[PDB]
Amino acid sequence: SCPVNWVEHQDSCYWFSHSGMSWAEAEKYCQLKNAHLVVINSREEQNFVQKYLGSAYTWMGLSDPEGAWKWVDGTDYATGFQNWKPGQPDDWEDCAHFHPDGRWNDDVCQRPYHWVCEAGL
Ligand SMILES: [Ca+2]
Repeated sequence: SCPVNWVEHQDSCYWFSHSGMSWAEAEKYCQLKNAHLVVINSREEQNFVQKYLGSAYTWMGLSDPEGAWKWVDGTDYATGFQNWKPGQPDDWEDCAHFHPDGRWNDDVCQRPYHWVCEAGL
């Protein structure tokens, strides 16, 4: 089972913020909750996470520190699930966020966007 205010799907617990923070501060917040910024491993996981998104741009655990996209937990990016908006990312420090429709885009990591934490059960 998951902590109160988190939602369960398969082997993960998810928490959706109601306020915004820079990408790195969001990652620190999730780490302190024994979690990480969400890593989208599959279409099924994408579909679950996206229905809880609000209208705010929302960080995921994907960033481009040295001209290579990397998931925060070391999940392989190039062979992994991707759900970019068409033509995106077009400017690749850069961090990935969800649009309200669940598709991904990039912006600078300082923006105070909402975020999602993901933890084990
Ligand atoms: Ca995941």
